[PDB]
Amino acid sequence: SKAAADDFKEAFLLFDRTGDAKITASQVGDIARALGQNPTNAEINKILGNPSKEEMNAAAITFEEFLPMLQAAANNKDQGTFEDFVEGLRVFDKEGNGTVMGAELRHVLATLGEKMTEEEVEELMKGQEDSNGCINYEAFVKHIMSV
Amino acid sequence: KLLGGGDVDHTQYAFGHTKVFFKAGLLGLLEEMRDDKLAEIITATQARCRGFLMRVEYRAMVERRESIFCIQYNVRSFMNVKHWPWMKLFFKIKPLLK
Amino acid sequence: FDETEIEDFKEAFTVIDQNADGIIDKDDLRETFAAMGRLNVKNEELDAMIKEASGPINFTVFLTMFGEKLKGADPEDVIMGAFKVLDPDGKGSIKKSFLEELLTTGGGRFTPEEIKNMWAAFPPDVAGNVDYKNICYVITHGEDA
Amino acid sequence: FDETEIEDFKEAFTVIDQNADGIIDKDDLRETFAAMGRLNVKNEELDAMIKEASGPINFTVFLTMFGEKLKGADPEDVIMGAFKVLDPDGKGSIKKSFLEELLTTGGGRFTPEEIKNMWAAFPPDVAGNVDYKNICYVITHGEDA
Repeated sequence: SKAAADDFKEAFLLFDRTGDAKITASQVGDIARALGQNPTNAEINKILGNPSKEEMNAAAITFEEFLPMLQAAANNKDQGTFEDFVEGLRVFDKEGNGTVMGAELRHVLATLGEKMTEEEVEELMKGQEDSNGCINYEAFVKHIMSV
Repeated sequence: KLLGGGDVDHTQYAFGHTKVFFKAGLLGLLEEMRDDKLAEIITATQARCRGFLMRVEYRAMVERRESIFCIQYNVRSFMNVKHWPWMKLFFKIKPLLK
Repeated sequence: FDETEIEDFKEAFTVIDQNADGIIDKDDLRETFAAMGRLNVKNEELDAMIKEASGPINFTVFLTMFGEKLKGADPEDVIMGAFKVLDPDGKGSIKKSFLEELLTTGGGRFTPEEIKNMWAAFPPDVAGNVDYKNICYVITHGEDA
Repeated sequence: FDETEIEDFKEAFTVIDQNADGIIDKDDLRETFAAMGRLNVKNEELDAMIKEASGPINFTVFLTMFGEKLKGADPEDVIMGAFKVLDPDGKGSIKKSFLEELLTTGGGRFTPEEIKNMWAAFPPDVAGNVDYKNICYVITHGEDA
């Protein structure tokens, strides 16, 4: 709305590697996340196809399409409730203390639903899981929602 | 452990000493509804993750920014130098030093 | 340029300047090469070294000539710093295909053709990205050790 | 301030005061930095060092300025004294979680956030509280050794 945030246009100049002021359709998922929006990858996929837009063939962009797609994704930020994120992992391990065994969270984050690479899974556990093999998800989900 | 995943009704089944028990076609119906309900619940929980996942990649990419350059330029030098008289000289000589 | 690296270039300047007056002339170049075993060092090699400078080779002209050729020179401790961040679990030499993918996909300086030249005298282990450390040695001091 | 530490500051005062008159002026600061390899040392850095004093930098003004910045400076033998009392059986570097709990639970200076900053350049072993001794080195003489 501007509140006209012109820093979204300045961040589009940091993600366009050619400097022509266009951003390919394959970068739009990760740049919506870098502007403070977490649409799921199936949602980013649907919307695209919904608009008869094929992410399979070469794509370019213009700021005039990327701005309204970020504004259509911005209504879905009401789905980001931290009660359900901590209660999900509290149902994932027994006893009254928030600890996932290391390999349980790593294999679930790579193979269940939207596949996260094991390189990204190791980069998200690095520091929050110590050598006991127990990830405290009270501080883990706190630090994941700090970015 | 397997049933851990899936946007499936975690109700409709039941385990026991030699086997699992499963509904169809009602309980079958239940689950289905359930299934959709996790895509929601799930699909949404996936996203953030996905999102978040790459959000850490940027923090790494960025860190890396210079360490590369350092590496980048640094090599190039050598490729140029290693063929230079003066540099070979310094090389044989570099040891006699203290 | 760290100060111990500048003191190493001051010691190399004193070993090539055998007249000890502060300016390496062509006679100093030839007598340093003859003391290393080069009895056949041509005058055209000495003239090509002097043709890289605009004036006499005093200590600051030798430092500026080496600065302009070594604009990406990195000491062994900072190269091992970056390779310990690439192998953050320690000890292991990193895979060949991991260094080829990460050089290309991050930067234009890590493009492939250049990666074939990296494997080409930096041998297999070095090239591959498995060993480590010998490449830091030969980037700070060239030729086979 | 022990007397050998004051003699170390007298030797550092004589190496920065290259005019040997007893007062470090801005020309001494610039010529000591140029002799360490700093050819690009700006005049604003020299002015910010002189702006920390109310008068000329003689030996007692340099000692009082260093005293007021190092009001908790501890020599390496007293830091190893305290770490030998934390590891009273000798040899072993103490656990990471033991130093985090004992810093917090005894004092307010050992609060966590500060403990994350301790781990942050004082690396793992140091941060963790396992090694020992390298942290005493870098507290008496900074930067990576």
